Amino acid sequence: PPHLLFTQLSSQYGPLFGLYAGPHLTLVVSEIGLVREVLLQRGREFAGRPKMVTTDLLTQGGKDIAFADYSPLWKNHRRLVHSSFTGSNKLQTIVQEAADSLCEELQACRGQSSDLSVVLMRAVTNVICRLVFSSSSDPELQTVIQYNDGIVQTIARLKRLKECVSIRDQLLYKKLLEHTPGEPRDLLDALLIGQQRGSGGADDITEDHVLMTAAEAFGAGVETTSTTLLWTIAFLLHHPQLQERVQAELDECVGVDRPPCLSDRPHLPLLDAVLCEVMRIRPVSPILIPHVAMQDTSLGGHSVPKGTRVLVNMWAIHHDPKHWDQPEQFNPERFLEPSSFLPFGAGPRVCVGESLARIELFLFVSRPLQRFSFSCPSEASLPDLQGRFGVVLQPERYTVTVTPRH
Ligand code: HEM
Ligand SMILES: C[C@]12CC[C@H](O)CC1=CC[C@@H]1[C@@H]2CC[C@]2(C)C(c3cccnc3)=CC[C@@H]12
Ligand SMILES: [Hg+2]
Ligand SMILES: [Hg+2]
Ligand SMILES: [Hg+2]
Repeated sequence: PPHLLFTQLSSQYGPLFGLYAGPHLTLVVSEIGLVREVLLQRGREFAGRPKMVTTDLLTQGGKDIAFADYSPLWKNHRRLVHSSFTGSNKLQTIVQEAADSLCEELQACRGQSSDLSVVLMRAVTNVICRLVFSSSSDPELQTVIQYNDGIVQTIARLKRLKECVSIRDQLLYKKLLEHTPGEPRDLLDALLIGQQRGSGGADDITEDHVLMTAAEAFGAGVETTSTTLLWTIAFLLHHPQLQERVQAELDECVGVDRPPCLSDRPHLPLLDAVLCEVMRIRPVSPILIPHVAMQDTSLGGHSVPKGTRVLVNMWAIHHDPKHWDQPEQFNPERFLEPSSFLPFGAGPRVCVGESLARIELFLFVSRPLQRFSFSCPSEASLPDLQGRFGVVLQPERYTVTVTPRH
């Protein structure tokens, strides 16, 4: 796989490669210094994204955030979303009530070598359809899960894809249509408020961008977080001792009861370190979304023509033995104290869900670990740590035994 291939080649040929496709050049960047040039130092010049056709379909031809070109239209559009992610004092609430749902379904499978994934998909999807449309067991969804899995699978291996996006677009359009500038209840509310306001176009966002942003916040919110929960628990199975310590940390500073609040984070540094280790050892995107050069620029000491694509090899920088000790190995300790670590990227294209992901990961990893304990079953393996990329780096299915405290 690309991220392993260019990681291996970096030791002996440079940390910087070039590939040619048509008449457009692609640089691969696999050294911390050079990625900070791309993402920080000269962040703005590399802030373009490419116009593929699969992404077009996904986002109605660059009407989202992640696959849209940097532009005044994009900067105001991002501002709106950012504001918005920020209150959400909210959740907490939203998260904790889904964590209770999740957590109360897990005990219903006590001593069951369940296969936790359907359960986590439903949990995170609740948090998200909720935080975006205030939507809610059930369901139409299968439908959501059904259309999400259809899109992911189509891309994993169209034709089949359009129809799947079309399902999502109509469904979302209905909730967009149905959707108080004082006290917003939804991320979609916030987006319509800001769209309302702007006299733009030309530069203010059409509402389509709302539909697309709402559609993207799903994809991103569910697929990144699901995976990070699946990875987290996978690792805590190969390392039971560490599972105990985090539980011991949780015991000592939160009760055996108090739903861990967001105000407990400074007091729970080993847990935060575990989330940061999970982020490090399995990048959700071992290669970022291509950054495109918005003008003639440079990198290393070399001119980079405008239109050049730049793949950031985040696996390489997070596994670089020059900046990490035994990066293959799993130590949240390596973060125990208070160069190369950018789990959400950096600069103008940094993750927009970073605030949310930190908060959302904390609140129901603390809680599953507060009420439950996760073990490799007797007649199963340990989970396979290699994992598979598309559309994020996720682990293969694994089976896990849950048992509560008492
Ligand atoms: C859970 C762990 C997550 C990690 C580690 C992560 C990491 C990243 C990274 C590395 C980037 C790209 C940086 C770049 O291209 O320059 C990114 C982009 C993005 N992430 Fe995340 N992300 C996570 C979760 C989420 C969530 C939950 C959302 C929900 C909305 C989200 C939305 C986005 C979006 C919209 C972008 C595109 C940013 C842009 O083009 O400016 N991410 N993320
Ligand atoms: C393809 C998918 C997931 C499947 C959806 O059906 C369509 C979709 C829309 C936006 C994509 C998302 C997966 C993760 C993506 C690719 C990304 C992301 C990836 C990792 C971390 N943060 C953000 C932001 C846009 C996100
Ligand atoms: Hg489908
Ligand atoms: Hg505490
Ligand atoms: Hg096992």
